[PDB]
Amino acid sequence: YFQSNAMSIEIRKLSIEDLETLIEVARESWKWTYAGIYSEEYIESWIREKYSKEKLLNEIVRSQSNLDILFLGAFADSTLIGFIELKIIANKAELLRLYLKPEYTHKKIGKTLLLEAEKIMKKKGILECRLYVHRQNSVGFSFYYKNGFKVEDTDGSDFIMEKKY
Repeated sequence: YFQSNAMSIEIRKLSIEDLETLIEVARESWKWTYAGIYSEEYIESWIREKYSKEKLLNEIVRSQSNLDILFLGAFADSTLIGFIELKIIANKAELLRLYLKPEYTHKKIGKTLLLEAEKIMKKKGILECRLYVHRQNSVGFSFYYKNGFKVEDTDGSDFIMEKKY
């Protein structure tokens, strides 16, 4: 059935009360996206600047205010286990990050997050979504093509991938 020791798995917008759990979960979304690339030293540092309380708060508020960010969390019985964050400029979107904790890495949850993210974007009118994926990240790359994105270019170390609606 699920193996995630929880009677419900759900997706909703992050609220300002999710802040501290989100910081922990964002900090790992990063050590995994780059565990095979940056040094221990550099990783421990870069998280400070990007996942500060103020920047994550800025992003949750902006998502909550229906402005330039969409920030959904995936929760197992009240526990945050993943998220997806997108920037919305005009009618385009950029998928900035998508993450599930290893213990809950079932492609149906990641797909649920991405799926609810598109339902919200249809209604807002976003017609196009881009994303960046490091070349070694084969799990992401695979997940992405299976859900509709194609390679548009390379940015040195990353595939720029795209999907129109």
